[PDB]
Amino acid sequence: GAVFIFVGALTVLFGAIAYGEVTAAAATGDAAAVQEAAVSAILGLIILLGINLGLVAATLF
Amino acid sequence: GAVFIFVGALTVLFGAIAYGEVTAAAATGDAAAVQEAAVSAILGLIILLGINLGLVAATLF
Amino acid sequence: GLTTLFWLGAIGMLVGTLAFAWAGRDAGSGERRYYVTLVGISGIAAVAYVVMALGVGWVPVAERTVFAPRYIDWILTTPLIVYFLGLLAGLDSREFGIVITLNTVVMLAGFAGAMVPGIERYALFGMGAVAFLGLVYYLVGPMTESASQRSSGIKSLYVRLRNLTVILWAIYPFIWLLGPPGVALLTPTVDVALIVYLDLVTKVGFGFIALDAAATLRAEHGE
Amino acid sequence: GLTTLFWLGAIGMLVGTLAFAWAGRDAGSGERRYYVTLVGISGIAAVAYVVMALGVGWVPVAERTVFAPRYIDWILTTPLIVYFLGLLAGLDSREFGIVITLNTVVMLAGFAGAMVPGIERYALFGMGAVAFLGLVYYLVGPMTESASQRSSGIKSLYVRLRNLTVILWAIYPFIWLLGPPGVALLTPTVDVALIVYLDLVTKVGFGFIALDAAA
Ligand SMILES: *C/C=C(C)/C=C/C=C(C)/C=C/C1=C(C)CCCC1(C)C
Ligand SMILES: *C/C=C(C)/C=C/C=C(C)/C=C/C1=C(C)CCCC1(C)C
Ligand SMILES: CCCCCCCCO[C@@H]1O[C@H](CO)[C@@H](O)[C@H](O)[C@H]1O
Ligand SMILES: CCCCCCCCO[C@@H]1O[C@H](CO)[C@@H](O)[C@H](O)[C@H]1O
Repeated sequence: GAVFIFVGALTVLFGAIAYGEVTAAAATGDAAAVQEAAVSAILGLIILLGINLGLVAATLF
Repeated sequence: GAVFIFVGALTVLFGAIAYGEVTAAAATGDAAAVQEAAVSAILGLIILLGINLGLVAATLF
Repeated sequence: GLTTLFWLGAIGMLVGTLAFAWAGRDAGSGERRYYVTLVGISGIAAVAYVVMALGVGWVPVAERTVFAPRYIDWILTTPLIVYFLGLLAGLDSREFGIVITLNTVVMLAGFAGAMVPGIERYALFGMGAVAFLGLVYYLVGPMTESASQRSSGIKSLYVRLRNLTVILWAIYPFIWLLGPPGVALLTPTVDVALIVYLDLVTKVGFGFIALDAAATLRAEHGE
Repeated sequence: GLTTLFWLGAIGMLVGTLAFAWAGRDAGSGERRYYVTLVGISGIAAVAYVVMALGVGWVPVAERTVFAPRYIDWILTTPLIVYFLGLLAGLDSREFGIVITLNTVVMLAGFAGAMVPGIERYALFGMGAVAFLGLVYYLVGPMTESASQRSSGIKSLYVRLRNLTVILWAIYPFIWLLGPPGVALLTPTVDVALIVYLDLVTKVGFGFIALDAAA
């Protein structure tokens, strides 16, 4: 019940951190640099979704 | 049990789709194009979490 | 690829449709329209996805693209889902008319908003959003009370499907707002992928949950 | 910002430490060890994050940065977590020695691997990964059976902490593999952010679960 809000809020926070690296990379004008930041963000979020699901499974079950 | 495997696997599939757009944009050389694909990927993955958690909440509680 | 995603949607809906048709082949008098309804829900969705996969109905609006068969699908299938929930809840004609009306306003609003440029599209969004809140109220209030006047098995199934419906449908307007019709931060591909996933769960997943409970309902009154 | 994330980790650990210290102020003879252990788990982690936040212990290793205090933290606090679990399970010295040994191999391997260039780092990773599976075996096998022989309250708390521990600890090697020590697909900031989150749950989150159960 309260885990969801926590999980949801941390995800938008990590999302903001990810978007931050991407735009910083974009300010360079180097496409490959943005790609690097982007795959990091993508893999980071997949892992983050794993932590949250794991935290949900460990706490609510 | 079954849901977490389904949810997990679908997360990697959407990840691959997101990564595909990012690399497709990077092949244009346009850093703004990559940033554009990246924010879509980030926001998409966040929405995906909401769906997964929603599904878990719906079918296991 | 967009067309690939549409094909995946079409195949998923088709599998659901056949499974629901097969499962209901021996259904008694009291269960038959529930199976028929499920077949209709995923069958129409199957048509919409095949049509889009064939590259039909892709309407150019300004610089974004609006997939007309998607909203047509929605306008026609969502009231059938509401109808299914209403049968479980045991609604009368009056009560059905209320919730179907609200549902229709939601889907008309979203379609119209997708076709309109500028500030107006948010006004149309607002209409659907408020209508959706009204629909949720009926689903969780009066209709839940109505379902409580039936067997524990029926109420149980109703609650399960209601929770699935309320939770997941609430995700759709965020995809609209962030996607092409809204601020366009989600690419068409990502928009389509998320909706395929949602469409499959809210219709096919919805159906298999109902299917899984059928035997319990049958044993509840002597069989 | 790395130092900001490090600071956030420090603050989180500190709040946890204080909370656990306060909770066990009136603890009896049968509970004192548990609170003291929790204090040590989050307290040491607090020191490591502060040190990193002040920019100390950042080691350059072949085009990547290795955060030494992080691994030293792991080497020292994870056996305390295992110790806590072992107390619940009711282990004796011999059994404790087994699980602490396996745990130590995991942390040493990750640390050594992070500081070694080339394919050797994966050999070191493998050593850690295998020892981790050994540890998981004990937690879900013998230690679970040992915990089952105690009261249902203790058994339930053990299982709850076991599950949190096994599930979330298993995520660390994937971050190691995909992060800077491995294929370096995760930027240092993303790697650090993920680890801060995991550390806080596996120590502070761990503690609050235990506090709730003792209540
Ligand atoms: C099987 C397809 C389904 C269940 C589609 C459901 C779509 C909705 C619940 C859409 C809701 C919307 C709002 C609430 C706001 C305006 C935008 C809409 C139409 C997307
Ligand atoms: C509070 C900090 C904690 C609970 C850290 C736990 C770290 C692990 C479980 C690390 C495991 C690793 C492997 C299993 C493989 C080799 C790489 C390691 C050390 C990261
Ligand atoms: C596809 C899953 C089948 C769900 C069938 C639910 C119907 C169980 O209940 C039915 O309700 C009918 C009213 O609609 C009545 O005729 C009977 O009370 C009963 O047969
Ligand atoms: C916040 C951490 C609280 C967890 C403490 C749980 C321990 C309760 O367990 C106790 O262990 C005692 C020590 O041997 C024994 O006296 C008893 O077996 C038991 O009452």
